[PDB]
Amino acid sequence: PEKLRQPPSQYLKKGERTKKLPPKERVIPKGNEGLTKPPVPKATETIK
Amino acid sequence: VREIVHIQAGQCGNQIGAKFWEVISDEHGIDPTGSYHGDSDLQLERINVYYNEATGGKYVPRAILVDLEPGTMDSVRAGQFGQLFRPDNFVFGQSGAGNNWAKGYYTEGQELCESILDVIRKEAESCDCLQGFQLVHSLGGGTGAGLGTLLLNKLREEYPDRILSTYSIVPSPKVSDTVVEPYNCTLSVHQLVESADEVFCIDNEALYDICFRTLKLTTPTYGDLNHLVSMVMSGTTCALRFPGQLNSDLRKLAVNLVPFPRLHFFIVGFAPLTSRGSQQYRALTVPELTSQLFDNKNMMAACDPRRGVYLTASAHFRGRMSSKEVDEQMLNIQARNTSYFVEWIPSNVKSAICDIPPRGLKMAATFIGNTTAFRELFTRVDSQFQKMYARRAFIHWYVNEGLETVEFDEARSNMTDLIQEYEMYET
Amino acid sequence: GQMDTQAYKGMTPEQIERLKQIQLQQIEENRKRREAEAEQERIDEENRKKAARDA
Amino acid sequence: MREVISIHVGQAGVQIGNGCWELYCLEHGIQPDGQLPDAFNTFFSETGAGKHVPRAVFVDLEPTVVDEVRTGTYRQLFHPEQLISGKEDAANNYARGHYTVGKEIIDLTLDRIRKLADQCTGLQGFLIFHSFGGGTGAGFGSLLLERLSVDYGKKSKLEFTVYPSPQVSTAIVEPYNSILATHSMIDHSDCAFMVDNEALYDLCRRALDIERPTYTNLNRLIGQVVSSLTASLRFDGALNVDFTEFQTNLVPYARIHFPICSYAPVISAEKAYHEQLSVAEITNSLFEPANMMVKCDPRHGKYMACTLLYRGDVVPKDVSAAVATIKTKRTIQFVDWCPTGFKMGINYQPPTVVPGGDLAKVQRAVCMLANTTAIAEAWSRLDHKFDLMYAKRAFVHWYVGEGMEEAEFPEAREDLALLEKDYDEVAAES
Amino acid sequence: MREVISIHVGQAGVQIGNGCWELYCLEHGIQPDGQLPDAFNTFFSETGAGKHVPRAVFVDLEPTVVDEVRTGTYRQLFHPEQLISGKEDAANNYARGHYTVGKEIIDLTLDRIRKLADQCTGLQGFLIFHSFGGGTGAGFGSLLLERLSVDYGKKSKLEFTVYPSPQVSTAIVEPYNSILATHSMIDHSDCAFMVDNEALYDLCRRALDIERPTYTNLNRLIGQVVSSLTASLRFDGALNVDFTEFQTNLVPYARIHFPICSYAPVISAEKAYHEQLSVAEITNSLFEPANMMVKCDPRHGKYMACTLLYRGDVVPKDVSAAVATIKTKRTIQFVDWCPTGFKMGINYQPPTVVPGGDLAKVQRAVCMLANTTAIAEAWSRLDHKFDLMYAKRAFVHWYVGEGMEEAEFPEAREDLALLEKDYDEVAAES
Ligand SMILES: Nc1nc2c(ncn2[C@@H]2O[C@H](COP(=O)(O)OP(=O)(O)OP(=O)(O)O)[C@@H](O)[C@H]2O)c(=O)[nH]1
Ligand SMILES: Nc1nc2c(ncn2[C@@H]2O[C@H](COP(=O)(O)OP(=O)(O)OP(=O)(O)O)[C@@H](O)[C@H]2O)c(=O)[nH]1
Ligand SMILES: Nc1nc2c(ncn2[C@@H]2O[C@H](COP(=O)(O)OP(=O)(O)O)[C@@H](O)[C@H]2O)c(=O)[nH]1
Ligand SMILES: [Mg+2]
Ligand SMILES: [Mg+2]
Repeated sequence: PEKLRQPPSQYLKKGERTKKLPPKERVIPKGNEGLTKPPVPKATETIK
Repeated sequence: VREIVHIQAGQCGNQIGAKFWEVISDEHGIDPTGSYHGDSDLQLERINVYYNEATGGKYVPRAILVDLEPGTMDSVRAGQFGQLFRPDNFVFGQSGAGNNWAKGYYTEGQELCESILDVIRKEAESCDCLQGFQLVHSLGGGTGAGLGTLLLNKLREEYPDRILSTYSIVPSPKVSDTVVEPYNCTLSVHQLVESADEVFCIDNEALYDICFRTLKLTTPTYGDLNHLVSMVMSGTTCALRFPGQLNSDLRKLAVNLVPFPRLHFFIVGFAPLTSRGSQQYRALTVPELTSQLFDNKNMMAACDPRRGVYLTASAHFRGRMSSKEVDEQMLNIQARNTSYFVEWIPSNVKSAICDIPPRGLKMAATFIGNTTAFRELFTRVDSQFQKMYARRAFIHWYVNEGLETVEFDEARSNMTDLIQEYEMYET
Repeated sequence: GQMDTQAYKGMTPEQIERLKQIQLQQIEENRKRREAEAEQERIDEENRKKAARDA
Repeated sequence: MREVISIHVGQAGVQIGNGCWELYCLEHGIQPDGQLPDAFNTFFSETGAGKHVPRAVFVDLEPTVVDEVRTGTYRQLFHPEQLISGKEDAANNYARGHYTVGKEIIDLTLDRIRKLADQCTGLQGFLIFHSFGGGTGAGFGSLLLERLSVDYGKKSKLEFTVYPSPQVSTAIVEPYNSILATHSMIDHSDCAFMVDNEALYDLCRRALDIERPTYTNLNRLIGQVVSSLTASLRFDGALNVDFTEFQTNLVPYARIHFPICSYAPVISAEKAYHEQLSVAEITNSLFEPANMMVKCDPRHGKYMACTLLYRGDVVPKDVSAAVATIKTKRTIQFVDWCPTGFKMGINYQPPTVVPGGDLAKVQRAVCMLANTTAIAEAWSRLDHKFDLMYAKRAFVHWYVGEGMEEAEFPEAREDLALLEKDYDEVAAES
Repeated sequence: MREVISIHVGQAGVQIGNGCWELYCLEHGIQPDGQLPDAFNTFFSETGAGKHVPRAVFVDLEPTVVDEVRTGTYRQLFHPEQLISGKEDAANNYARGHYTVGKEIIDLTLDRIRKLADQCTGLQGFLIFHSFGGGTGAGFGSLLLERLSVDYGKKSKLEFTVYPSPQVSTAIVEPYNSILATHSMIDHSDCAFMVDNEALYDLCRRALDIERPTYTNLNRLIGQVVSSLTASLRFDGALNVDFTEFQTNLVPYARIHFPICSYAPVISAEKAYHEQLSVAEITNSLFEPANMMVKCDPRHGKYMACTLLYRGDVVPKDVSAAVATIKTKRTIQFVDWCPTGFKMGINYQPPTVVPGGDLAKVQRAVCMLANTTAIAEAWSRLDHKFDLMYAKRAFVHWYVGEGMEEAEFPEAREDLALLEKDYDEVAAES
């Protein structure tokens, strides 16, 4: 029982339990190499 | 197997909870002696959500009743369904309530908190699984507002994962039953914001307005007003107890409706509420329920949604019905009144369907919504608080119990920021 | 090959079967109309009388 | 003999599944107990005795949907092991169904699917069902596919998924789940079919004459398509088409696999009695935008190779005249580099109708799958909805707390953006 | 002709033997009193007239467990000289059951077993049962084996012992007793099989559908393996394996003898309705980590040579196809040396069922014994548990007070390290 008791001096201050999500600065996304399936060949790159 | 533990605090909590078990007992079909005498096999599928079985065919609810004085408890047991509860779950003190928050939180709360937690420990760890707790209390009082929040902190510390759904009654704007409510509500909100997952706000005046306008009850009593609340708490958990075409339990509701950790206060409403003579005119269709739920008068909280803007909305439908008809209405109501919805969240309306409706009612609906209109209700309690606080009013009663004056300033500041937080997301 | 020729005596079973399933569907929706009207209206008739007369 | 294995994920997958197997047992002539009052080997196994067992696995993270089958009439047909149920669902959260709760049950299911593949001597592919908006459908569906890709390699993993509708929506977080799952399906799936509820919602009201449908009617319409697709492997036909032939003919490149669906005739019993519904008639109805199972009009885009499946009376003579006519139609476009553009299949067994059935017994019917650039319309709508939510960080906290690193949100943005660039580049002509 | 002697020590051994001799009596057709209403004589002696007596010796230092048999139904079957009981148990103390109290009964016991060996003209092995954690199973069992090593020499001695579970434990001093008996077992035993209660508990709940098993259910499972193991000497078969053939094939070295065991099919009646359970399926079920009766993962390490035993209408071809399929499993690791890796046996007598039983009446079954390096995982548990206790000298006073010298504690620790070295050296790359 001694551990449960909460004195008045330990009143719940704001932000103790509501954590905030950090603002997400980011790395450049690894776009086209993220997939093992090769990209389509383009229209202008046709063999003559 | 998603068991839920039920906790009742104070005069408001015990009377609401006692009527709540009358509703469930008839839905599942439990005789007041505690034995099953029902009519369908579907009732026994998932009675484990709320009940335990004593060997002998007697079912016992997972209910714990908490009070500082035993006056209201003995009034409950003398009721018809009072024999149902386990005698050892009645946990009470032997001192006056005081209608005081600090006295309930610090003086009498610490003594009873030791016994209440272990009674919770008995029911919480006796089942195969536990989804979350269920608290019923009022904010204007001293026991439910003060002792209820104390248990809420301990429940969070021991059981962080579980969903701490609470149902609260908010003090009324015109006449409210306690002088010191602005102090009690302001302190209670501080604990509710940081600890609880979901909070529902009920105002007594709306219940009076609903009964007088819609049901045409010439003399509504507190049994009938508490009957309306029992429908909503029954509606939310009905997805757990019965099969449906689209299941939506408590955790689905919290994820969809809550966009940010602190904005989770909710308003509720129930349809169909049929006037005793208007029934001969009302052909009960799916669009008919849609008209009632989004109608501003049906709302159980005295905050007008039209004065604010909606963030999220959810509707539950009970009964065998077309899935197309429900989905079309959700699109129809959203596009018709776009002025009350936020642009940067499309598809603001969540929907669900359940198979088995309440007895007699061939279909029924439940609504839960979140809006910036809650700024109306907080500005009221803040304005009353400041003028009562600017001069040292009744404060000396709380300080004599031991509460430091810095707690109020911390409490009001957190309340003030949540008002601003609703303001900024309206843009 | 283009030998749905059985239709010389095969589509007649089909169309006669089409007729019997047509009647079955209309029986099913007809009885559903009768089931709905009694349930929804006349159980409500008791709710009206009891609530009003007890009041 | 030759086998196909079915996996059903989520509420949509499961309750689609019971409708499909209700259709198949009635089609083959098997009682719900599995006994009899052929092509059984494709979908069923002989346990000994006169009893058969489906080649299916039902997976969900909550027991309500699975327990309906467990107490239902069909409970005796299924093996108790095939019905796998979790403890608590993903709450429509992709991260919860992928990282925290999904990994608690992934290895249990992977044993059971592999164990079923032992009995399938001539296995040639899988069928996998999803609902994109669901947490388990999207979250666990990604984890299942990634593991299944390395477990079996070069085996055709065919998918059939419910794309979120352009306007009808039941989940607020729905755009979040769909885009994250887009990366997983594009690399690992061999081919995945798209359908949306809203098109089925309109089709079942207009063509079929139903005033107010439920999920039950739509799941039966899906079952007809799967029956038509698999009928070539099961029963005799003038032109057989295996799973591999579909894969080669439909998709020009790896990243452009996604087809769309269509079916004809869809007609009420009292209206089907009125007309004869020849081969040319049913072929003409397939190409009207009204009949698409995905609510995107092909006329904004162009057609690549299309596959036609005929189940009924039809035999090649009138097929050639019909496709020749459809080529003359100037309301239908084709990309210049696909002059042939067609693959035709013909089977003799007519469709099977159901007690309480929504449809009549038409003596001939046709099923259609086409690859078109009109599907890019659906991706643009999903892309815009996601950016509105993510600009103000409307729901990031729920996904981050359940194990996801937020850097995966922009990565899922680029993979969809890259896919949109591929379809429009392919749509060009020289 | 050929005879086997079964010895039961402690509570665990005699309680298992109660179920075993139940199973033997029903299988051969002998009433519990020893009369009739072949291979009888490999386990029983024909006393004359028409009565039979088992070849077994029951010993425990306390009379409660034995007196249950003396008052039980089987009291008429046994010869009272065989039932040996002490006065007070070893109190789970190794020193007590080996030096102080074990000496009281050791020479009385050795006369009875030797007297039983005179009637066995063609004896070929012994069957000895232990529980490592118990004082009598370890303290007295170690003493018994040491004498039997010099008495009989190189007659093969096989053991069936219950190893302490990874997490389930009923005695605090359990780690202390196991290590001390490990020194005695490794030198004297010809080959000792491993079982543990924790894996049998999980097996008895999943495969056999039992909510809450007892020691009774687990004891019948072990009897089936021994019945399958000894069935080669009893009944006809296409491929016979003697005890010596088991001995040479399974062990490549002297200190690497410890195998693990498996059995298939273990199925309930209402599940076998859905499964044919042919040779291919039962062979596959053996190698899953779930079916191992010691809770160690074979995927964790490598396999050495395995031995397979079949009981039923099994054709030698289907055996070869099953073994060929197993070698294709890349999840199964074999050592480069021993590419052969297998010995197969076929016998015609199907398994026997028991009234009040838990198993199904399957027409064929397979028993699996394998040598693997994964058991080093189990020894790592016992080593770590011992070090924490001995670091602070948690229970040394009890053992020293009963005559035990402290110097034995590090020496027994020394051997287990050497045994742990031996397995990894062999498990290392060629
Ligand atoms: N066509 C069709 N669509 C369905 C059906 N049932 C559900 N859906 C769609 O599925 C989506 C809902 O997600 P769920 O079915 O619950 O998928 P889930 O992965 O199980 O989601 P969780 O319950 O959180 O695990 C909605 O968008 C529905 O439109 C059905 O019976 N037929
Ligand atoms: N499988 C199985 N294990 C048993 C049974 N009875 C006892 N055991 C095991 O025996 C282990 C301990 O050995 P003891 O029961 O003390 O037997 P003991 O060797 O005679 O030891 P003492 O009684 O002190 O002389 C426990 O861990 C049990 O798991 C049984 O009936 N079946
Ligand atoms: N809906 C409802 N409200 C009640 C009931 N009884 C009391 N209240 C309200 O609860 C508020 C505070 O009640 P209070 O006596 O302080 O409850 P306490 O928490 O036990 O102290 C008052 O404003 C009452 O209007 C009831 O039976 N039903
Ligand atoms: Mg699910
Ligand atoms: Mg003993």
